[PDB]
Amino acid sequence: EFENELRSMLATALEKDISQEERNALNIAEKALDNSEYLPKIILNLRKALTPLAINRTLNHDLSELYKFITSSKASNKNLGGGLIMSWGRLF
Amino acid sequence: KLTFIQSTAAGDLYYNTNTHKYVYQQTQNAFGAAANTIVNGWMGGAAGGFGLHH
Amino acid sequence: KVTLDKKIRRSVMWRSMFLQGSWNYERMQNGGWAYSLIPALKKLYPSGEEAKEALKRHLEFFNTHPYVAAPIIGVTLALEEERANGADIDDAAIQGVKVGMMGPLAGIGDPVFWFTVRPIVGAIAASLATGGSIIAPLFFFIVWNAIRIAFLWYTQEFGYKSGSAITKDLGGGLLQTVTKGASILGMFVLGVLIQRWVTINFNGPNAVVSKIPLQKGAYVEFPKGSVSGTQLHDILGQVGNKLSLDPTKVTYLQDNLNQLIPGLAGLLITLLCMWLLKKKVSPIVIIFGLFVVGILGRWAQIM
Amino acid sequence: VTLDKKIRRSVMWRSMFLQGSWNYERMQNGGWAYSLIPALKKLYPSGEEAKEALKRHLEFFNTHPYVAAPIIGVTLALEEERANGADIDDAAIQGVKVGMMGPLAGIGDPVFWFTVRPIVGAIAASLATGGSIIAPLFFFIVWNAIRIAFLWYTQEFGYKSGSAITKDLGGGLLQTVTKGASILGMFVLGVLIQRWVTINFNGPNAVVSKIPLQKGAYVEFPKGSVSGTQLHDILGQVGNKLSLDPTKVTYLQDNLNQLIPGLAGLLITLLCMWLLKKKVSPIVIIFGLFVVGILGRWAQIM
Amino acid sequence: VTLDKKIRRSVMWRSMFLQGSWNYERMQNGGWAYSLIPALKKLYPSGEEAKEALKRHLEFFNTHPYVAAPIIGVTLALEEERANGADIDDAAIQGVKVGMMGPLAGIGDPVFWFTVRPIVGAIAASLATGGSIIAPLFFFIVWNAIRIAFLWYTQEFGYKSGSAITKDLGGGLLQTVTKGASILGMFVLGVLIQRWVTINFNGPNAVVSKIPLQKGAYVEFPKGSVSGTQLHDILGQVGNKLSLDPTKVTYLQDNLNQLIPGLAGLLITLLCMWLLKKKVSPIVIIFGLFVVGILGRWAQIM
Amino acid sequence: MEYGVLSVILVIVVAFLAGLEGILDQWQFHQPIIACSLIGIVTGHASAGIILGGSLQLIALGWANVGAAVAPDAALASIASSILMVQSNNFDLTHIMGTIVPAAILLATAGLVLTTLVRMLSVVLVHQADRAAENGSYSGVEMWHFIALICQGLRIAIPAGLLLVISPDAIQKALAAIPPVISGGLAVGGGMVVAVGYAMVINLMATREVWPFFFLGFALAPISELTLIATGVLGVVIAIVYLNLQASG
Amino acid sequence: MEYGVLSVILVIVVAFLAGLEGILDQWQFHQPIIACSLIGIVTGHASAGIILGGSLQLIALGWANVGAAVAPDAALASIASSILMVQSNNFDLTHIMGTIVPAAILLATAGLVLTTLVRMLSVVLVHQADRAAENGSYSGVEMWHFIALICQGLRIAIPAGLLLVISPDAIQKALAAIPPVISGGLAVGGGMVVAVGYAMVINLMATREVWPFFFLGFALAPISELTLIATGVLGVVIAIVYLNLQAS
Amino acid sequence: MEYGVLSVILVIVVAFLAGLEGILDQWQFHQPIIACSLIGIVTGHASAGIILGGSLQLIALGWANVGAAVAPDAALASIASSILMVQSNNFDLTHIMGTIVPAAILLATAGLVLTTLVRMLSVVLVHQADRAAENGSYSGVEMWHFIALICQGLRIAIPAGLLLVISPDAIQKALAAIPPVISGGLAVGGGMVVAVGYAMVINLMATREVWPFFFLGFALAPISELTLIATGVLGVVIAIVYLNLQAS
Ligand SMILES: OC[C@H]1O[C@H](O)[C@@H](O)[C@@H](O)[C@@H]1O
Ligand SMILES: OC[C@H]1O[C@H](O)[C@@H](O)[C@@H](O)[C@@H]1O
Ligand SMILES: OC[C@H]1O[C@H](O)[C@@H](O)[C@@H](O)[C@@H]1O
Repeated sequence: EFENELRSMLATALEKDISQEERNALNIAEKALDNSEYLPKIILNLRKALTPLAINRTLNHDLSELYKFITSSKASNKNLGGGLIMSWGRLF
Repeated sequence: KLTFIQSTAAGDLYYNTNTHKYVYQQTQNAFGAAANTIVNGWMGGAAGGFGLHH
Repeated sequence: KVTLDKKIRRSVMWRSMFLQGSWNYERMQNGGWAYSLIPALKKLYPSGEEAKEALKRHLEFFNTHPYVAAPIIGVTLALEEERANGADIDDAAIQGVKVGMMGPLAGIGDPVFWFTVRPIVGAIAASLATGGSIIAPLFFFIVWNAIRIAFLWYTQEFGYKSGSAITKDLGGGLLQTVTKGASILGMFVLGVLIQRWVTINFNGPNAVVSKIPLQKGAYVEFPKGSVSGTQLHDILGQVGNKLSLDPTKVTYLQDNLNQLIPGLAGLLITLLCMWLLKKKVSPIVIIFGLFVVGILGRWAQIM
Repeated sequence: VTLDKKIRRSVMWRSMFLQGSWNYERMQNGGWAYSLIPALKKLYPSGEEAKEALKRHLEFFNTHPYVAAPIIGVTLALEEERANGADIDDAAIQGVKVGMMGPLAGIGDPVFWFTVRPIVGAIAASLATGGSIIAPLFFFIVWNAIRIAFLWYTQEFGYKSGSAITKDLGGGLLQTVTKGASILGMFVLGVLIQRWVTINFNGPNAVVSKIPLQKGAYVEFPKGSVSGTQLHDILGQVGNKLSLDPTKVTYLQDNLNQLIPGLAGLLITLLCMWLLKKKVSPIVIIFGLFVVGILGRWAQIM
Repeated sequence: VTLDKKIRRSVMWRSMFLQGSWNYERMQNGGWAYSLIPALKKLYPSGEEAKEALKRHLEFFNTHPYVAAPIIGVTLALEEERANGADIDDAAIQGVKVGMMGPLAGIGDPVFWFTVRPIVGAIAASLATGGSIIAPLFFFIVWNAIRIAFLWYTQEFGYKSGSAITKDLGGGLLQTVTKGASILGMFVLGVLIQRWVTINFNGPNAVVSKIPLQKGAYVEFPKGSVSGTQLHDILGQVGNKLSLDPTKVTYLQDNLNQLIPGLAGLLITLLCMWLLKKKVSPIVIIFGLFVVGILGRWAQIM
Repeated sequence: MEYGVLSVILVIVVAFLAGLEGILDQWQFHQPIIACSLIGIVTGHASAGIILGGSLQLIALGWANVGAAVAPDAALASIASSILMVQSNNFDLTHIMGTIVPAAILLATAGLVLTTLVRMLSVVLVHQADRAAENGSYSGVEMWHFIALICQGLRIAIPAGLLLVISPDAIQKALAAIPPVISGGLAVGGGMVVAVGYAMVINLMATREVWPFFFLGFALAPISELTLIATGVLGVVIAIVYLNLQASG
Repeated sequence: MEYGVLSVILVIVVAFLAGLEGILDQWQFHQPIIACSLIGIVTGHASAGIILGGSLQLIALGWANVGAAVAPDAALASIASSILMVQSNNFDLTHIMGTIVPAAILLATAGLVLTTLVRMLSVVLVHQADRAAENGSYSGVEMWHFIALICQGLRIAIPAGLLLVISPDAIQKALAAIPPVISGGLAVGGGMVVAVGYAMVINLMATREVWPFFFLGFALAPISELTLIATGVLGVVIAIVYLNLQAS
Repeated sequence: MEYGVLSVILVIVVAFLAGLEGILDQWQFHQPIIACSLIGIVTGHASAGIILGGSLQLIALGWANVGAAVAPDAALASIASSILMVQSNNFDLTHIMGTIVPAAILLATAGLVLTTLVRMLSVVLVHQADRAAENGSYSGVEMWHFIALICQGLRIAIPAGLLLVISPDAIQKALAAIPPVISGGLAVGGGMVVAVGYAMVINLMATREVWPFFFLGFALAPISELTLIATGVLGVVIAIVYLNLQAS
């Protein structure tokens, strides 16, 4: 209910109109998605390679709902592991 | 014999088997506890990303 | 037209102190973000459809250190005023500017506020609290709150006035090298912390792999009447060289594991956790399973 | 036909008998035919073509024992495509085998015989110093499973690839593997020379100093009836840093360790390397080393 | 003429005595003329030019004693060429001397006084803890070998170099050698700073903490007698993890070492770096550090 | 309790403030040095409360919650252990380390469980706030955020009253009644659940060119003479030199 | 006697298996860690062989046969050391290191000439195999190969039974007749002789580019809390980092 | 007395050699690890001199003169401390670090002022050499260089020879009169003063590219089983690998 719809969104995005700067990121995401790889790593790579392309001005309007879905509640990090190292790391 | 229960910044909590009560033994001084907290926190921040891998 | 004057920004800083409180395991620190933005959002455009779109816009995921969120709120105010009156910034630059400096700022704020300033202030407060003096809680409160309020105001104002001078820097380079160095250091100290902070000692009372018996002259023999000086000297020398205790030599599983390589059990448990996570298994299930496994291993006396 | 996967597994299992018929005119020739028997029997049993195929696999077959799965795979693929498809004569396979046996042997030797075998034996026989019971079973698990990991996966890779990449071998990847294996082997060999080359120079003689410790510099043991605060003080000084009876005897080995641990082992290794560079046989060097050890013990130096 | 090699060997064997007539107004001048005496004796004895040479070679000259062999070589070449060929006036020899009087003294003083001398002395003293005879022997052997090799090779290189290559030095190989030596020196300097800068802060006072232990967390010593299984139990407790007397005195040095060993030494090294950068004579800092140690002992906080 | 109902309401107010600052985490009203001192101010002996706060502060270092990983909740420890002091009229500073501090740590773990439960609860309130945000009501969002804050404050306020009405010895009996097997198993399982976090941060960072650094760090850790700061210095130096070589090539 | 009546019978079988392996040199049964342990498991004290196997393997390093040479052939040495250990009930771990492991070197020396003599016998077997090769019987070469295998393997089975039947006083006095300066001398030599194989492998792989790695490994090894597996991990990661940086 | 009657003339000989070696700094006869060893080996107890020299050299690091800044002149320090050692038989290793090392530092300061006076005295000798240079005599320069040599070298032989005449009671009471606080502080300062030389070296050689190697060496030093030569080998290997990788 997550990977399939993410694939559909990426497929719809990569054909309408895409600039060359994020073409590499989208292609890398698709290549790591069809390959059986960890979803959070794909999400992090897709989200991190778009921050300059988003904040400055551009974030091409075609890939707007894609960034919205990647920055949603489920796809975020919550820093569970880093927190466990930081907080519970020396507890026991 | 003392069984380990939990570890804090200054000292650890044990259970005494000769008696039947949990006993806290303090091992770190205020300077030592503070320094250990600084080092542990910075190394736990370094263990994961410093924010660049979240 | 609105300029977001000093008094409303001061109220925003004061109300940013409630950033936590609507703490969620679904969207962390959303209610506090919206609550702190409430004054400026009401000033710019209240009681409209755009007000609802703005409330849904600011009630999204936000996970940062609360102290370093005054730069975020200031840059957000600077972007929002010029979005309402000036430019046509869509609902993609605000979220992007939030996410871009939500992560690194949290990762730099956690070790400096929770693990650098708070330990120092607390240790100083506790060092002079050994006499029951009232000055210790007063010192802690005053120092901590002065530093925190000064930070929350200075950085808020700096983030507001600059606005674009940090967005341009975030849009540039020099971040790839920092990220790669952070990854390298992360793996190095990650392996170190896996070896050091994880202890799965398998001694137990039972679960012994070798209980061979020793022989006369192969261990330290003890008297029963008088340990004396000379035979005490011989016993101490025997213990010093390598000689073992009572003849029944006991070797545990942890002994063999440590002769293979120290910290191997932690590494294997970590690798199994990586495999399970890659196999789409929620970490809460693994946490509960590890807890019950530890309980059983303590009851089974293998640990 | 088509070399069903169960037949491939049987060939993999029986390929472990590649050696055994070691010769001088045709070294290690019987085992290759033995491992090729299943495919030859399946493709054409009891025929003159089977006889000429046996004759075409009887020539020089001298490769490293462990790296033979790619050879078997390429041979099986060639036979499969020639017994039903093309008409490759018994000249191309000999050429490719001769061309890719030399370099393949020369990459297999310094990554298997002298890179992983000595280090695996060393890790098996280092924890075995204290009479460890696990070491034999550990060696069984770590070495015999290495063939299941390598001789099968490489066999499948070579069978899938056919003869497409056999000509491209040595195009840059094999040199990298050679360099990495050499680096790892040099590192672990230096470690082994430091650790497991015992030139302990303690001896009854070969004492460089015999200074007597004075009062307070050694543990003072009372005249019997050790009791409270006495045993306490003695354990305190013993644990802190203090030493036993007031004689301080230090040997040449102590000074050598203070310069560099395992210095004499490194010197001996360098000397025997120089001697072996002069085409001096290993056995006479072994005998000379035993003799020098004998006379060192006779001199009460070693 | 032609400066036969035995003359150069004698020149170095007397440049061993480069100092001895040390002065303040005219530093290190007599030794230089004495070292260069045989060359002038061979070239032009007993003349007006001879006394003019003695008078122009007895002027101010200050450099590191070991890094002066290239200067000897270039001066030898210049004087022999001027006596045989060209008519170089008393402006290029002094010019070539002063041109590298500064940089050579600045590069050879910390390299030879505070880089190799401390490491050699530290090794020799570390292997002299037991009174071993081989410590002064090792020190003398290694220091003399390094000094003689460096001096001979540098003077030979300077004589072969003349006045041209001694200025065009620094092409390709010299930069790589400099960078590698700098990397090695920084590593060894870090090791030295951590190891042999002792700021032990134990003190009778400066006991940061004196927290007490509890029953079951320290070894209990029977005051009456310990004979029997009591000694074995005490030894087991001591060997497992247990501690001595139930008072844990935590000194400041203990917490500093908990942070990192040799931290105060690193801080003092940085402070001395800043002081030296502020143009302060090293002897003033030495006296100040002695006074700081005296005051630290006065407070009983050392 | 030296004074009348005034101290009864004052301890409830102080507990409510500690429960608020447990998540606010700015004014540090949940820190033991503040909470214990405030509880000692309002009920007679201030010195005993200040001593308890100073002793518990050293334990409370390193009790910071990071990134959806809750900490042992020093608020409940500081409130409840100080109240146990108040009920048991003895402040000999040996009774502290004897009974109050271990009780403080156990109640800290209990408060960690309780605050995790209330953090799960607050999600529904925030969902209702978002539902009201669509209606355009700023007041709804403000009031639901305040309700979540109030619930978290009551999470510590209610145990204060319950512990005030409960006999002093019952708490110690219940705390010592849990089998040591359960506590030891929880400790040894907690010493392994952190591997889950290690695994997730590895999976969020792993790359084929940086695994060698992971294994070099893992194999260089067993050296005991290397403190954590020394090992971090090694990691930073390795990163810098590797990046320098990568750039120069 | 020992653990069981069948223990002696199984000892002969395990000795025959060890002898077959010692010339096969594939299953490593002939190595001390396996040869001692297998017989000790059945011959009473199971852990006695493991201690002896571990103590003898560290000396039996680098005892290979290279290029028509005769190795000390630990197949006989380990078996003789273990059987003498079980016959004489003394496991002080100083007896093993003083009169058993040093005696294993002499037993390996004897096994060298023993296996040379049994090796010279196989010449006639291979000669008659060549003679029967042209007879057209495929099974002939197989049966004569197995006959040679059995003949070469019985050279270990026979002395095992001989030591089992011989009286303990005879072997005890034979062991006591060994001069101990000789025993300690070749014990030192056996500790030494690893350098020969080390020099061989170093000579095979040695470049001006990989010598620094050798010296770094030699310098980093005195750290006692680094087991050899940790050292292998060190070498692998160093090599990977170096190759990654060079190929850039 | 001591080892022999010739021990006295060997004491004066080694003191003269230390005097010549003090400013020349070629053979390091003036260094404590050489001076103390030579002066103790001849004066009876051989290992005591080596122990004292090894203890004193570790605080005598960074004691070299740089550009008219006269060094603490360990030449007199080592001779005086060791001769005081052999005068009063106390080699407890607590006397060594309690009442000898600080006395060595005080005698080092005394030697510094003495060598400053002799250094100023040599100016007139060098002026006489310059006056004799115009006479055309090549031997005049040699003679007025050797005269300065022997005049400066006598500054260690004279006090060492005079000390053997002074009765031990006077030196003992003078040593006892020194407060222990001063001695302990001098020892601490001596352990401190090597940071000056280390800082000078770091200042000469420092770059944004070589600091990480300094920090790596600093953080790998607490490993006590890595000797100084091992760390030097590690540094050489790291430098070589860095250069090979950068040149690629
Ligand atoms: O590679 C050549 C090959 O020759 C023979 O078959 C055997 O010695 C093998 O061990 C070796 O590998
Ligand atoms: O770092 C992220 C941030 O998120 C959590 O929710 C808070 O508890 C903070 O303490 C933490 O620092
Ligand atoms: O470099 C300056 C130089 O000045 C003088 O010649 C002597 O003190 C030397 O030891 C010193 O090195």
